[PDB]
Order: sequence, then structure tokens, then C-alpha cells
Amino acid sequence: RRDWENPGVTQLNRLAAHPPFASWRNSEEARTDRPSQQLRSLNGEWRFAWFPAPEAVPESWLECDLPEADTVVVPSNWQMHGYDAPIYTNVTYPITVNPPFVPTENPTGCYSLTFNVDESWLQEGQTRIIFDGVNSAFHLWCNGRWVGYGQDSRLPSEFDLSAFLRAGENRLAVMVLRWSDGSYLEDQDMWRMSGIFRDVSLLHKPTTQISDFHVATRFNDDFSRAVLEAEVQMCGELRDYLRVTVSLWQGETQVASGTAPFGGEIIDERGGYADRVTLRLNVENPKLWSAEIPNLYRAVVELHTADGTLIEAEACDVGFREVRIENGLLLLNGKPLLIRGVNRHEHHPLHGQVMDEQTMVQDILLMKQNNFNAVRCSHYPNHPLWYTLCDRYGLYVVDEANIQTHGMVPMNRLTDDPRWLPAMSERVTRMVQRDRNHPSVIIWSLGNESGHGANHDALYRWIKSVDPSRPVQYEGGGADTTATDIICPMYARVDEDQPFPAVPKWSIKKWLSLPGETRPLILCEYAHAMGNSLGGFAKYWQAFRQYPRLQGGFVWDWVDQSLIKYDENGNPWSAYGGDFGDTPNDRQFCMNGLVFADRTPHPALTEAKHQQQFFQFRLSGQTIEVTSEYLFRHSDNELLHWMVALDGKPLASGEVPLDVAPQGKQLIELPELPQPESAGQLWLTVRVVQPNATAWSEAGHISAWQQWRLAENLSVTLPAASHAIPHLTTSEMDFCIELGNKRWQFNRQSGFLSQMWIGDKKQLLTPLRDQFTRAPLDNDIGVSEATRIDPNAWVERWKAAGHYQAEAALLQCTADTLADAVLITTAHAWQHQGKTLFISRKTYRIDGSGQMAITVDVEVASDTPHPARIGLNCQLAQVAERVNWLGLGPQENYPDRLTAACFDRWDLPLSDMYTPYVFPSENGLRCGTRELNYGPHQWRGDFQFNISRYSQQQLMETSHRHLLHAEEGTWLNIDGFHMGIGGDDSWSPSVSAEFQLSAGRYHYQLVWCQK
Amino acid sequence: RRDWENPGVTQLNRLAAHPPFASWRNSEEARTDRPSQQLRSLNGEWRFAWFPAPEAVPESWLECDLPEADTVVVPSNWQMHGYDAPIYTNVTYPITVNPPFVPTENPTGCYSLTFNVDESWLQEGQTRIIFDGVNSAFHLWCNGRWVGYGQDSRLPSEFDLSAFLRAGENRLAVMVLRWSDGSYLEDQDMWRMSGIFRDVSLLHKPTTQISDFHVATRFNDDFSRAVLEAEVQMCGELRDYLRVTVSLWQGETQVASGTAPFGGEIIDERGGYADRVTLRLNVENPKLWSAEIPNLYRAVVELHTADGTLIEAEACDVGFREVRIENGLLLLNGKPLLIRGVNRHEHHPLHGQVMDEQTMVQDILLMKQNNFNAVRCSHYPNHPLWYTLCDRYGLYVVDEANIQTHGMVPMNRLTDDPRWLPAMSERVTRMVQRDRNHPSVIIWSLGNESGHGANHDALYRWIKSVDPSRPVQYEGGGADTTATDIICPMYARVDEDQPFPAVPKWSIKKWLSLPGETRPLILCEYAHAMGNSLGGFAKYWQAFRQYPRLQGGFVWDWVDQSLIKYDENGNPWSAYGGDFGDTPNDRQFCMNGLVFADRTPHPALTEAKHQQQFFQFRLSGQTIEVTSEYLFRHSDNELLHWMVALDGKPLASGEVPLDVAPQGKQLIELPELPQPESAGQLWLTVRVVQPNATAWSEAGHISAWQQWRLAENLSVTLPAASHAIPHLTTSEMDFCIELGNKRWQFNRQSGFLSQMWIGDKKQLLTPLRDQFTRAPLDNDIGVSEATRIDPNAWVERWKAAGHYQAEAALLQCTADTLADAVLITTAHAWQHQGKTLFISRKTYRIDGSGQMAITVDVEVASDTPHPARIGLNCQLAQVAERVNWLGLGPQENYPDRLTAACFDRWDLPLSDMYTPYVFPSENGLRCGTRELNYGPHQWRGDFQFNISRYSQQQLMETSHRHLLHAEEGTWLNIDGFHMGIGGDDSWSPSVSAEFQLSAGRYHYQLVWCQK
Ligand SMILES: [Mg+2]
Ligand SMILES: [Mg+2]
Ligand SMILES: [Mg+2]
Ligand SMILES: [Mg+2]
Ligand code: NA
Ligand code: NA
Ligand code: NA
Ligand code: NA
Ligand code: NA
Ligand code: NA
Ligand code: NA
Ligand code: NA
Repeated sequence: RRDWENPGVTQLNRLAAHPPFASWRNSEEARTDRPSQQLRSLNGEWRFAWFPAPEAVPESWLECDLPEADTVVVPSNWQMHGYDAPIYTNVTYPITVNPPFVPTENPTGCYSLTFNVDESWLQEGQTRIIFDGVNSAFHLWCNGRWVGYGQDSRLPSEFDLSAFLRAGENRLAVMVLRWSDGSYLEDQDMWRMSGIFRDVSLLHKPTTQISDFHVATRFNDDFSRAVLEAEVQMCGELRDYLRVTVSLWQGETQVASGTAPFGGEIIDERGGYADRVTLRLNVENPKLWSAEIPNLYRAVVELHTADGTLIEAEACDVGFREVRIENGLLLLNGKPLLIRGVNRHEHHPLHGQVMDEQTMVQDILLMKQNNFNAVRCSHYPNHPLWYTLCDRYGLYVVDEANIQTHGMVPMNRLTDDPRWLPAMSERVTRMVQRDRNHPSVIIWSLGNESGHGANHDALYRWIKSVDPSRPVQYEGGGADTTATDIICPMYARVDEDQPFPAVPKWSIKKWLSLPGETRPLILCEYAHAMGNSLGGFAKYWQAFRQYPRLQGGFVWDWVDQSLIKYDENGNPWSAYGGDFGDTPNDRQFCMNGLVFADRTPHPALTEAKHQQQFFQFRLSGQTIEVTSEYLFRHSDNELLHWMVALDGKPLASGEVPLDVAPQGKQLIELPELPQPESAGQLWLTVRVVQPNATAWSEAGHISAWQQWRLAENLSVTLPAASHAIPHLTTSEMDFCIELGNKRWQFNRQSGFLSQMWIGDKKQLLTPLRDQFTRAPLDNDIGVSEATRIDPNAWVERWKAAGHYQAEAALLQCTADTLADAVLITTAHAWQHQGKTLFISRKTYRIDGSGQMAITVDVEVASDTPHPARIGLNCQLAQVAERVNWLGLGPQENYPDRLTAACFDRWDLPLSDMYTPYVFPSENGLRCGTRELNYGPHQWRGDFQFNISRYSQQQLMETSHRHLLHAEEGTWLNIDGFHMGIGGDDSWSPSVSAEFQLSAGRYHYQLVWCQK
Repeated sequence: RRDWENPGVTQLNRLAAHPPFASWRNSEEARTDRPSQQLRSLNGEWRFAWFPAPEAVPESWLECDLPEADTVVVPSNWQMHGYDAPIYTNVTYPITVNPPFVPTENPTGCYSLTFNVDESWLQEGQTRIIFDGVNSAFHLWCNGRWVGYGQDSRLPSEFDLSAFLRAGENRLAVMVLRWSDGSYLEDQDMWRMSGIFRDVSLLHKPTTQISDFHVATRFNDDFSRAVLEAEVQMCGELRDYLRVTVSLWQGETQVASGTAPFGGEIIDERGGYADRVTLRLNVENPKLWSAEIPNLYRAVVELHTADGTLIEAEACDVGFREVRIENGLLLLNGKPLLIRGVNRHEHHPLHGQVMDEQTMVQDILLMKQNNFNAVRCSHYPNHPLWYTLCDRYGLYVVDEANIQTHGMVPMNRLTDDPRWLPAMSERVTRMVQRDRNHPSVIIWSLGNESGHGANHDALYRWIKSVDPSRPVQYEGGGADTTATDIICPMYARVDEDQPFPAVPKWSIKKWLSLPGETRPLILCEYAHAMGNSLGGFAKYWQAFRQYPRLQGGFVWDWVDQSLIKYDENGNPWSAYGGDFGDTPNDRQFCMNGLVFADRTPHPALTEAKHQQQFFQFRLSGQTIEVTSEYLFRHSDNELLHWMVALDGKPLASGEVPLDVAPQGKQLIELPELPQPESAGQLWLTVRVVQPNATAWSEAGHISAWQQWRLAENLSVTLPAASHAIPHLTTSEMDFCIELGNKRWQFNRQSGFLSQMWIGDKKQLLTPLRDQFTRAPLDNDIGVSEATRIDPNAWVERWKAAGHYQAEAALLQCTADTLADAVLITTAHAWQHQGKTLFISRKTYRIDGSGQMAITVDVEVASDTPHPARIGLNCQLAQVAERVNWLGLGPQENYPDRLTAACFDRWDLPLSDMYTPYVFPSENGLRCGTRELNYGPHQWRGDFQFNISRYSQQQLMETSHRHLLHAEEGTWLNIDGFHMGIGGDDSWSPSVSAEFQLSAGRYHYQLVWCQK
């Protein structure tokens, strides 16, 4: 029959979808969410054999274990055990595009298990097997007898095994296909993996059973009264003595209870549902659920007889919350949401797409600790535990149907085809049937990047009909179609229009006010966090705060999709697409996360945390205004610490308790600050600290911060006249300057400081030279490759103009003796094929104090692409343990991503001054720096710098971070000016005009001396 | 696999649905709609073997013909050849209700055909088979090899046979199943038949082919400009030299043309459809399509090369029209429709559910001739030729999906179940894909009586998305749900509310103005035409005309669903449900047609014609005002004939051409009419006559009529005093009156006129007695049965009150002699077990002129159910050929169904005074009669009458019309008063209060004399 090549067959003998069941036979166990004896896990050691096609599977495998088979752990993806390569591709399909057919060579995973069943399970009731996730399709046998078939990798497939099992030993056989017609709806850009990758379980239900239940909560106008409505469905024989009781619990306190026999209200001419009942419980002053305060109740559904004998019980966590769009605003409990969201794929660097509790909790804690309140299930229903954890920890969830057809041409080719409506309907309907009782799910999504087809309109309406409690969104076909309640674009910019034909990405501010438009706007994807990125992140949040109908968005994305590989020595290294031998591939485009695969933060995470802060600050005189952005909670775990420092030297500090109502304001008057005697700039830093630990954070957690410049006292005092006078020694090749045992050598051929000496010790391994380039970031490169060059990309514009190739031509090199100093004057021109790109004019002034004052004035040809940087570089002989600077830090920061960084005195190990981006680039920059200290050296001015053991050349020429080698000495890059990093997306230039180096003429000055 | 018990499997290897194809290889043949050699009919003689189950089918049938098999005509229903019994059932399922399972005893029809295929068909291109209608499911084999599977009895199933066929002799094997999971969606109230009941064909297409095309017509504000947009899709290899030309023709004149290569506009980020193109043709002053003037163009779609070589051509008829709902009104071409509709099942008394052109054309002609402009496809897509004929003759069509689940408890059990959404979607989507190019289709329907479920809402939105040119309607779940653009109730009454729980049927006038309601109301079913019915029909049309938003409805229904059976002598008779040995059955509830199965009209059809007239009339003095109800056409085939008569005697007549604009008025001034010499009532009759023949009518066709009373001259002149004096003779048992040769005998024990003589000739066979009962109409009975009594039904109320058993008790019987007359005075009481139901007081006055004046005064007990009639009856000895009367006629007419009848002198054969309803009842009544003549007898007064060879007793006791026997003499029923017939529905009392005999006291008077 080849059911895996037929979209008319998505399942065979599969049971109906339903909310999580456990079939408790004790009500109290249901109430407390204790493990149920009737729900058994079949996870663990299974038998597995790989085959090139389903035709290669020997008939004997159905009857008994194959000797060639291995013992593997389930759940698992079989690629993670090295049976075949995990394929990765971005836009194009991993297979030949000819629907509904798949390749004849279809990797087949043969799973089997020998397991025990209690006789009590078979003497009464129903025994079913539950596969929470099988990728992408499977056939099931039990004791040699065929049971059924299933598709959709991301939802549970359940089969009745009551007629198949025997008491004692039984054997399952599961034939898993890598490719099916299901694969055409599963084109998410990620590692293409297969197998039994989610839990396998056995569930025993009584013959007379709860088959479905739906929980709704309606509210009065001010949410002081609620009605919990619970619809319960049954299967089996209806009897007059049957009853349903629904009880509601707040912790250990029962708040309400209701009992009724079966028999629903009349709904049409033929009567009503005899096999259903709806219970209604009044709740006075309900404790409302939100991400801020995840108040939960417990609902217990008891199926029983009139005399009080329990048949079975089911239960769920209930969150009293209302989600509605009104007057163009998404409201939760009557209040407008501001979505601090992120997209999160299910990814583990070691276990692939297998999810576990520890990884999930780790993600949620890190998200909430970094001021995220929302998550998008990109792009499929998640492991069932995810929702439980989001209910309890408090996160807003967008639950998304497992439908992506991004490789189709055009994108809507399947989704506009009525012949694919059945298969698509199943992916939407079975998701809703499973997850509808979770309070954390506030929005349904119809899938991702599948264009806009009629099937979307149909399924949009289906959800609106069955579940009016949640808005429906969908981005395909231009982000504002008739299939979405929310304008939900991907990578629409703040101020800049991108007017693509048919599917424009308008400025988000402009999009809101288009003729006739009234809906809220929440970006389903924004701020592409690929490599050194999140440039311009602050621009989004300023817009979100200013515009009521701009209600936030979901960052792309949470975690790098890298996998661990082992070299010749067996050492682990982070691998991306193309490293597993898969071709065609899309290189490092799978790594766009705010955290590394091991959940170590990227520098961008702190920028996200700062901008997503829940308290806003203003300073007027001595008064600090604190405004709460919380909608529900008072600031009952918040203390404001303030500190005033003169150039990093602390002068005054204090702490004030925060007492701010939701949306409220608190004024804090600072005490009289003493005027410092010394020159310099006073800086005020405030931080919000959480004194008490929570479910999601430790005691002392910092949740918010802000800085201001206070009084500045400019230095007017002249330094004391120096006793020593520097001497100029002139040879043919060199201008030399001597001061005691110190020496500065300027090569007259090159026109650069070629060496410095302190006694017999040399300071430089490479001369001090101008630098106008950086090792290209992911955003500089875009989609440009060696075989497919994108001439628009920043790196290619730099390469074509000769920026990386330009040679310094000496125009001038003179030396003059002043009264108290030696003045070296130089001029250079960087040319490429007759074209002067840059001109650098310098003076070097060395006086008796041992200070070298360097003045730099650069010309940049108006018609050359704006340079990545304007600065100097050298390789220092010194290798020191610590780096000490007065400037923005402590973390890496760039001009369009420095809001999170604070001005202060910072001291870090040299290793912290390098960011280990998997794909090496310009990294570790610190801006707004007024003083830098490294070993004996001190640099003073107003500059940007990075400092590491890796040259810009090595970073540029090395593909992976694990292939990098520490060079001799220390490479220093000191920039007068540095270009923004961008990141609005990673496939087109995204650096905003104000962060491009376009002024034409630039000036900076430095002082180099010994500390 | 048992695919016929799986709602997830509705087809295997079935090709996509599409508009009618013929694959012409000649453009002129496509333009002219001539037969195509590439479309071959496989209709004719096939081989057939019946089996009790699919398991009972021998494996040799796949390869070789069975000797036990018979030769049958295809298309056919196998129940019509007597293989098994055609089951009839209304609300209940004919099978055990256990979805998706069907009975193990599942009658299986094995069809096979051996046929020739020419090598040329297989050498190149694609050969497909098309089964237009197979009931209910089937597997297909070709030359022993399995091809595919299909469900949905009412749409074509198509399969590619290109790889299966061989040059020369080929054999098809079709295993048809009576029951499948498809049956759960096919629970229409009709005969349950099966087999290959629509056409079978072979279609040859090239490999590079037109695979789909859609035609839209859009207009400017005043319909003076139009754009025809034609989307053309292809299959096969795309080449740059490929072209599509769409040409539009008005007869033999090409009005527009457009040519383009393949490649549609960009629709998303992935581009557009390379295999599609859209052509736009401008049309100035288009001739518009309507039911009034069915103007058609021909669109020809040519697939060709750039150098001019035709590959293939497809085509369709195009009607330029716009259907939209605006401000609560359904509009066609800017004008509000008034739907004069009827429901039409596909039924033939000899061929069952097999349809032919002759029958279809016969139905359409009769419909249009009786002023119908609309048809509802109750309850499934029709034979493809139906739409062609409606396009060409001009009828508005509601195309309805083959979805009915009336037997489900509750009615929406399947339609609210997402697991049934795939199967339901196919029934909707494949209908739209087939029929979307037909201009006659103006409204889509989601099916019938399937409650309201979320699946309806999903499919409603699907249609709205893919085809915004047509409104969507659906009655289920209360007629006004979110799945309907039109309030479309079944059997909602005009003034009377029926407030059923959950699904009330409001008064249609009330329904429109319910809080928040804005939609149009068109009844999907109304005026149930079961037996002697359509009482109160005029009430609907008065309402339709008065209320803008009441836009008509569809009568239930067109044709009686009786079948032909034969007796011992081979004489045919009409059989209903239960006559074919099927049980449980719903008796004569299959016969609700306006015409008999052979298309002979019921009397009700003339009432429909008159009420649905397109011209309205008013009279003011001498002025006749004629108002056109046409929306588009001038009255360019209409002449007004007027006649003035005095008690049936013509005094003046004339004719005036009608020249009335649509919606316009014409005033016609009648000439000076001379005052008559005689006493009596002048009557004016007008009729609209069509002088010219049309496509749908003959010359002289009468389309409209109306009558008014003019001047009346009351008779004041005393008749010449009669010389003869009647004489009274008294015995103990009789009062006898003598006048020359004439004798009247009144029995003194009974109190009735027992005999009359003229010479030796006796006039009566049964005495003249009061009658208060009628042989019960289908409406009087409702759903009441002998085993299941409905005590609310009129017949049961009458029975329980003793009306049929009432025995006359004599209270008074006297004889008086007047100067010139004999006076007989009588009084009777009708009592049932001590209770007096009626009292009748009479006088009989016989004077010297031979005239017997009868005065009747009746008392009806206020607490007895209102009587069916208040009259007299007798069995006359005479059998005469003709019946002549001055009153309403010529056809049968009742108090609530007499608007179509005209007051004139009528003369018919006796047999025309009996209406042969298949289920015998009171019939043949004529109302408002002032004079009746039969043989030697004349009756004068103001009465209702019927006259036949059948007593009320025989009509009541005889089940079928073919079992009736002419009794001796002639049964005369003369009523002072007669109850209404009702018919708003036929399962509850429907006789309106104004037509019930509730006055308590009644008076009428008759004169009986010799003519
Ligand atoms: Mg399949
Ligand atoms: Mg700041
Ligand atoms: Mg089926
Ligand atoms: Mg009239
Ligand atoms: Na906002
Ligand atoms: Na990605
Ligand atoms: Na606090
Ligand atoms: Na690199
Ligand atoms: Na109307
Ligand atoms: Na019927
Ligand atoms: Na005329
Ligand atoms: Na009868």
C-alpha cells in the first residue's frame, strides 16, 4: 500500500487525540499530580537495526529479534548514534521535490522491545500504547500482528493494544521511515533527524472511561468573579448510576465541587449528547494566572457511580486567565501585554531533538532570569512537559501546528491545495485537542512559512469555532492575511520599509497605520541573533514602549543548533551544517541563538535582558523616577541600589526599597552628594536587586539597571614641567627617540612605529599600523558564498573595493625637535588599482614624562564603501593575565549594541576579552573606553578596543573556533571608530545609517605610556 | 484493509477534481460544443453478479468473467433490476448506527466490461476512466491489476489507466459496495439504492494538458463594463514555447481574446506559479445572464505552441452575472431576487436514481411553465448535464454538498468531530472544483440536516476564500448559524412561531427582525406538498412580496418518489415505502411532489403557478394596473386578455398588448361595459398570454391570471306564481310529497329524505344525511400510525371524539302544509357514548315548481375538535358522463388553496372530478359553487362539493389508489363549510385558525330541483 507516499493516509487505527491522561484510580493521587500506576513508561533499552529502505527489512524481524540489531536507549534520534548523517538545509528541501513521493532509498529504523504486561491490565479495561514523537512515520506490530500506522512527528500517536497483548512477555516492532509524505509538511530549517525521539508509554483505562475533558474560565467585568466550565466526555456503556464530579483546589483547599449524571443540554432536533456532561463551578475572587504571578488551581475530574465508587480520575492545572483582542490590543486579564519573547526549537547538542526535564528547566530559568516572559514553539507542538513547566513557572506560550512547507514553489503550493487540507487539518486539530487546557498557551499558530492558502483560512475558522478563548496567528503570505488575528511579521524593521512584491515587510510603526488596519503587531521572529549580532535591538524596544499596538515580539532564537563532533584525538568540538558530510548544506545558518548549545550565554543575551527590563528609569536633578511595567504584581521582591563614582572610584552608595504598584511610579530623592576635589566625570548607576530567592532566581538576582552622567569637572591643571628631555637620533632607515633606558623606533621606509624598548626588552612583535577592516561578522557576510557571491553584502563590498588588499604608500615622514618633546609627523595613502581609499595623517609627540601622544586624522573616499573600522593595531610582545579598563563593560559591546554595558572600572582575565563564536570573527570589542591597562602599558583617550591572542587575519581565515591557535604575544586593536554590527536579519545589510562610518573625515587621539 | 469502514480513507489513487473536460483537438469543435472523440462513453451492456458480502466474491472474477453473471444496462441501480429490495427510511438509519462500521452483510455489486482500446490512445498521452456516480463505494481493477478506490456517491471518481491498459481487448472489474463509511454522510430521506448509476467514460488527454481552469466575471457599478478573468493550470513539461489563448464568443462572433505564456504573478517569497497563467478579457456592454434572459457566451481555452500548433482545447458556457448580498438583500446584477424555487431529488419511477436528458428537460420545462425560477439540488451534486440545462434554459441553482447525517444523535455528532473533517471537506471541495464555472449556480450549500458542527464553519470559510462570487448557505443547527449567509429554515411558518428548544422555527416575518439579525431569509424547504396539500401557500407569497428581506423559498418538493410495480395481469401501479417488503419503513412519506412520478401535475401545481406569477394586478373602477415583477426583461412576449361575464355568460372581451418595463407599471382602461339585462354577478377575468413560442413554452402559454367581482344585480323579480300544489301523504313510517309525476319520501324513523322518484325512476341508493367527517388527508394524519398513535393529529382527535362513529338520534320530524308548499321540519343529535357532538336542524320546503329548498342549521359542541366538514351526502342512482357547475375551477380547490381557481361556468367529464392521489383521501372538492348540474339534477346555493364513484368510507379504508373500485351510482358531497387542508408541514397540525370550523353555529341552504 505504501502509506508513506500517500497524503490521503496520515494514520491507520490511531485513537482520538485528547489532553494528557494518567487514569488515576485514586482521587487524591490525581489531586496531587502523583505518578499513576496505570501510566507506565516504556523508555529505556530497546533493540535497533538500520536499513537503507523498507524493502530491505527481513520478514523475521516481526516474529523475533534480529541478531544484527544493537541495544540502544529510547527516546533517541538514530543519527545521534551514528547510523546515518543528520542532514541540514535552509530553504530548499532535503529531498527531491516531487509530492507526494519520497526517495526510493528511504533510511528505515527498526525498533523492537520485549516487555512485561500484568494480567490485571488485560482482564479488565483498555491497554493502549502512546508514542509521543516518531519522526517521520511508522508502522506498528505487537506480537507479530500489525496494529497501525502514524504520521506527524510532533504529536502523540496512540493505539489500542488490548486485543494484541498477552500476560507476561510481549514484543513490539516499530518500523520508522525517515521520509514520508508527512515530510512535505515538516520542512523546518534545522537538523533533519529521525526515530523514536519522544517518550513511549502504556496507559490502562477502564472500559467505561473519561475520553475527553475541556476546561474553560469566564470572568465578570473586573475579574472578581469567575465560572469554571468543564465539559466531560465518556466512552463505554452509559448507565443511570454513572456520575461525574469536578472539584477545584487552591493548593490543599477545595474551593468548589459539582456533581452530575451524564446527559448534555439539547443542541438540535435530535436532542443532545447522552455521553457528555458540563459542570459549572462558581469561583469568587479567583487568583489570576499570568507570567508575572503563575497562580494555579487543580481541577480533578472523577468518573464514579452514585454510591461513591470511583471508576477513574483525570486532572489538570488550571490558570484563571482571559486572553482577548480588544480595540486593537492583545489583553491578558484586561491589561495590554508586552511580549518579551523568544523562539525556541527543541535542541540538545548531544541528544539532538530529544528533550529532557533538566534541559527544559534550565532554559526556562535562563529565559526568566533574562527578562523573557514568552516563548514561541517554533515550529511544532512541543514535548508535553514543556507546557506543564510554562504553566508553573509562568511563560506565555504560542503553540504552533507542525506545518512548514518552505521549500515549495510557490510557498503556498500545498496549503492552497484542497487535497492537502485533510493532512493539514490533522496537524492543527490534534494539537488543539491535546493542549487546549494549558493556561500558558495564550495563542494558537497555524504553522510557519507555508505561504497563505485556502486551507489556512479553513483551519483558522475551525479554531475560532472550537476555542474562542485564544487568538489565532499566522505569518505566511505577508503576515497580515485573513488567517491571522495579529500582524506577526518576521524581521520587519523599526523605521525601514522593505517593499518586496506581494509580501512587503513594512516598518512596524508604518504597518500599524496602513489604511483600514486595526490589529495588534507582535513579530513572530525578529533580531536575528547569528554570531556577533543583536545590533539595533534597543531600537525595537523603544518602539514597543512608545506604540500601544506594537506589543513586542519573539527573538530568533534561543539556542545555537550545533552538535558535538570528535576529532582525531577524540576531543569535542561544535559542528554545524556541512560538517557531517551532508551536501547541499547551509553552513553556520543553524546557529542563531542567544545561548550556546551548552546554554552558555552569548554577549547579546545581556543586551536582551537590559532592554526587556520591567522597570523604567528617569533622572531629574537628585530625583530618580522608577516606573513599573508590570501589569499585575506589586514590586514585593525589589530593592534599588544606587552608586555614584568618579571615573570608576566609588564615592557614595545606598539602598532604597522599591514599592511600586503595577504601572505605578516611585520617586527616590538622592541624598546630598559630596563634590569631589579631583577632576573627572561622576556617574550614577542604579540596579534593581531581588533580595529573596524565587522558583526561577537566586537571592541577590539583578533584574534591571541604568546609568547617567552627573557632574563633570574638566581638568585645567597643567602637569609639572618634566626634568628629562627626550633626544632624537636620526639614521637613514630610522627616527629614534631616547629617554633613559626607553626607546621609540620609527622606520623611515614604512613610516610606522616599528619597535619600542624598555632596557633590552622589546615591546612590539608587529609595527603599529592603521586598520580599516575587521574579520567579517556573520551579518557582514550574509548569504554570500564562494560559489554564489552576493555583491550587496558588506564583506563583498569591502573585498571588491580592495579594503583587505590596500597597501600603505608613504607620503611623508618627518622628525622635529621641540623644547620639551620630539615630534614625528607621518602621512600614508591606502590605494588599490590606482584608487586612493584612505589617507591617514599622524603626529607622534614624545616628551620627558615617557608619554607618546598620537594624533590621527583620516580621510575616507566618499565613493568607497564605508569601512568596518578606523583605528590602529599592533602585536604586543607582552602576554599578561589581566585586562583593566575604564569604559563600557564588563561584557563585549559594539556601537549598536552597548546599552547593556556600563561605564566603570573593569578588570578581567585576558580570556574574558575574547568571545568564542563558533564561526570566528571580529569579537570582544569594548566601547567608550577612556583608559586601557595591559601589563606595563597604559592607553588613554576615547576609543574602542579589543585585545586577544588572535589576529584579525587568523579570525578571518579560520572556519571553526576549535582550529584557532593562540599567536605569539597579544594582538591589540584600538579604534577611534567602529561600524555597527547589525542583525535585523542575517541575509541583507542591516547596519543602520547612523552606525555606518560615512563622515568622510575622522579624528581621534591617543596617549601611550608606561603605567 | 477494509477501506469501506474507514473515514480516513475516502479514495485511493483518485485523480484531482476539475470542471467538465472533453479534450478537443479542434478549436471549432470546442467553440460549438460538438462531441469529442477523446471522450468515449462506456455506457451500455455490462456484466453483473450480485453478492451478499465482499468476502463472498470469488478471486476468479478479477481475471475472468463469471458464467453466473447477467448482462445489464449501465448506468443503473441494481435494485431496479430486482436483485435486492430498495430500502426506504426517513429519520432512522437503514443500518445499525455504529460509526464508522457497516453491516457484515453488505450487498456487493460486481460489474465488469470487456472493451477495445486502440493503440493510438496508449502510444501517447493519458487515458483516464471517469465514473460519474457509484453508490456508495467501489474498488477498481483493470486487466486483473488493482487500480484504486473511491467514495462519495454523487461526484465523479477518476483514475489514470495509462499503465494498466493494453492494445486490443481490455477488462474492467468494479466491486461496488452498498454500505461504506461514506454512507454515514449519505443519510438522505429517499430510496437507498446502489450501483453504477451515472455515466462511465474514457478521456484521453495529452501529457502536456490543461488540468484546471476557473472563469470569473467582474463588473463596474452599472454593469456596462466587465472583465472576464480566466485562470488556466497545466500539467506536464513546461516549455517556453507554450501558450494559452482564451477566446470569448457571442454566438459566431468573437468578442475578446487574450494570449499569454505560462507564469503567474509573484504571490509570496518563493515567487509564483510557473504552471499557471491568468488571462483578462475586457467586455463592453456584456449581455447579462439571468433566469429571465439566460444570455450565454462561450469561453474557449486553447493550449498551444507559439508557432500556432494546437495541443488541446477545453471550453465552457459563460453567463455574465454578479451574485452578492448587500444591506441584507440577495442581489443578482444589482437587483433583489425573489426565489420561486423547488427542491428536486433525482428520481425516475422506472430507472430509480438514474437520470436522462429527456426527463431533465421535461422537469425544467414544467418548472418554468409553472413560474419557477430556481432549483435546490436536494441533497447532493447532480448529474453534470443538469447544470448545462439550467445554464441554457435559465434557472437559479443551489448546488449542495453530498453531506446528510440526519440519523445521528445528536444530529451534529459527526459534523462537530474533527476526525470526520477530511471526509466532509472532500464532499464540499470536489463539488466546488467541478461546478464553479456554471453561471446557473448562484449559491453553495454545505449539505442538509447534519446539525451544526465546527466542520461546517471550517468549510464555510473555505468556500468564501476560494469562491467569493457565490453566497454560502446551510440550514443545520437552527437555520441562522455562523455557517450561513442566508437565514434558510425548513418549514418555518409565516405568522406562527414554533419555539423548539435550541433550534426554534420562528415566524419568518419575526425571524428577520430578531435583535442583531440583518441577513436575507430564503426558506430551503417550505409548503410540504404531501397528498392533498399546499393549503396556505398564498400566505407565504403575500409575505414574500410585502417584506424586502423575505426573498422566497424552495417548495418541498418537485416529484413523488413512487416506483412502478406490477400485479397478476401485468398492470402497473405506483408503490411507496413498505410495498417492497422493507421494514422498518416510513410509508407514503416519499411522495411530497407537485407532480406524480410520471410528471403528471397534482392540483397543487396550479396554486403554485398562480402565486408565483410575475405580473401583479389591481383594479380601480375601469382601470387595470399591471405591475411587472421582472428584474431585467421588458414584457416583449405578453398580451393581456380580459373577459367580463355574468354568472358564466360572456358579455364582453378584448385584448391589449403589454408593454411593461421591469418593475414598471401599465394602466389599462377598460371600455364602457353595457349594463346586463339579467340579475346576477358580473365577473372580470384577466390573463397574460404569451403569443410567441419560447425555448420553454408553446405559443398561447398563459403565464398569469386574476379575477374581480364587478357590479352585482340582486334578483328582486318575483317568479310567475306556480299553479301546481304539492300534496302531503302520511303513513306511520313515511312523509310522502307528491307533485304530478314527482315524489319525495321522508323516513319518519330516521328523519332523512330516503328516496325521490320521477315516475318509476328511483333517484337515491343511500338517503341524504348530514356528514361531519372527511376521508383523512395526509396532513390530517401526520406521522400517526396504528402502532404509534399521535394524539395531536387531526385524524386522531376526530377518532377519539367519535366523529367517524357518530350516530344520528332523531329529535323532531314534522310535516306541515302551506298554501302552495309542503314543509318538513327535522332535528338530529349526533352523539358518541352520551356526548352530543353536533345538532342539525333542517327544513325542507317543496313548492309547485318542483324545487326543494333545504335549510340547514348546525350546532357544534365547543369542546369537540373542529369538524372536517359541515355538509350533506347521498349516493345518487344516476351515473352521468359530465359534471357542470358555476363556481371555482376547473381544478380541485379547497378553502386554503383556491386562489388559482376562477369563478366561471365549468364542464368536465366525471373522472376529472376525482383526483387520483396515490394514498386515497378526501379529494376533488370545488368551492364557491352557486350551481351544480349532474344528469337530471340541479343544486343551487353557495356551497363546496365533490362528486365521484367513491364513497368517503372507501377512500378512507383503501390504502392505494389502484385498489379502488367504482361503486354503484354516484357519491355526492355537498358542504356548507369545509375545513382547510394545511401543509406548512405534514407531521404536525398545520391548518391555520381562519380555516378551522370553530364558529360553533353554522347555516347553509340549498335548492334541489330537476333540470
Ligand atoms: Mg501517508
Ligand atoms: Mg543606557
Ligand atoms: Mg473509507
Ligand atoms: Mg384571487
Ligand atoms: Na507597546
Ligand atoms: Na536558522
Ligand atoms: Na520591595
Ligand atoms: Na572566519
Ligand atoms: Na420580498
Ligand atoms: Na419525504
Ligand atoms: Na408584449
Ligand atoms: Na386511505
